[PDB]
Amino acid sequence: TMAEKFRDEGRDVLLFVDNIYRYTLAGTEVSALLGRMPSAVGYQPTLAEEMGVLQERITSTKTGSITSVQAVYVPADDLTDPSPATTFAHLDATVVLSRQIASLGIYPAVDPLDSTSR
Amino acid sequence: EVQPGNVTVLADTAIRGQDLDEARAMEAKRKAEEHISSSHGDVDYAQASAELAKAIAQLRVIELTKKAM
Repeated sequence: TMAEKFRDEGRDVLLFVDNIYRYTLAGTEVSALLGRMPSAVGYQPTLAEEMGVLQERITSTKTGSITSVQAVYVPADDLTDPSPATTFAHLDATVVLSRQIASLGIYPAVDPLDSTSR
Repeated sequence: EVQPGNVTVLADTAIRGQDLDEARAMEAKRKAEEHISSSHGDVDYAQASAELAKAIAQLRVIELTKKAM
């Protein structure tokens, strides 16, 4: 909301989100108590909508632009888990870090066979 | 060669002479000018090598176990 206020004033803004995975994990925690049947790996049934209705308002527009960087945790290093998997579709540049490279001391541990940009 | 006690005959395995050794040498040149490589005769190795090549193919093991390398 703060970034959108700065955007609508006509400015251009930087928005950094320190771990967006915790926004859906906090939904998984609450989901079962809200009386909703579990889905694929225990995730809330509304995972893709909870994620889209956020990721959709963080965009540039004709009046002003938001540039963003989002850290996206990957549980158990599993890139096919539903939560990382449903996020790749919402980003233009995806930089995929990996443990099998960091444990060589090679930093930044970016995997060039998995990073990509529009 | 004959000696006081010993005698030894140093045979050789094929007919020798400037007539034949030269044909051998000319063939040895031709095969280097025109790159003629003969196959070895080892059928055992030729089988084992092929079974090993097929078994080791598209194995993708090092992607699967997270061995750094």
